[PDB]
Amino acid sequence: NLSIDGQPLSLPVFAAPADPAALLSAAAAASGGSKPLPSADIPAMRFP
Amino acid sequence: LNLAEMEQAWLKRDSRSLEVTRTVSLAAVYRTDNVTLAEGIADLLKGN
Repeated sequence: NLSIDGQPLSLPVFAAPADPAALLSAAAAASGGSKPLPSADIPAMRFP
Repeated sequence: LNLAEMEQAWLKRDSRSLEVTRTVSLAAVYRTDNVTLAEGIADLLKGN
């Protein structure tokens, strides 16, 4: 479908480029258990 | 941290304690030597 000079009479194939992706990384909550209390014992000193 | 480790070791090892007096009449342990103080002291008379 060219002209007498070989130039195309049709409109070229345009192609919408891709939108650059939005970067996304992993975000996680820190997890951890408490610590159990040590064994108890009556000391040498009174309470105060 | 080391001082607190040592203090808590002390607080666990600390408690009451049995405490006794011993009246040692040395004349007795001298009688065990049969050279008892009463006459072992007076006879000692010399500038040795």
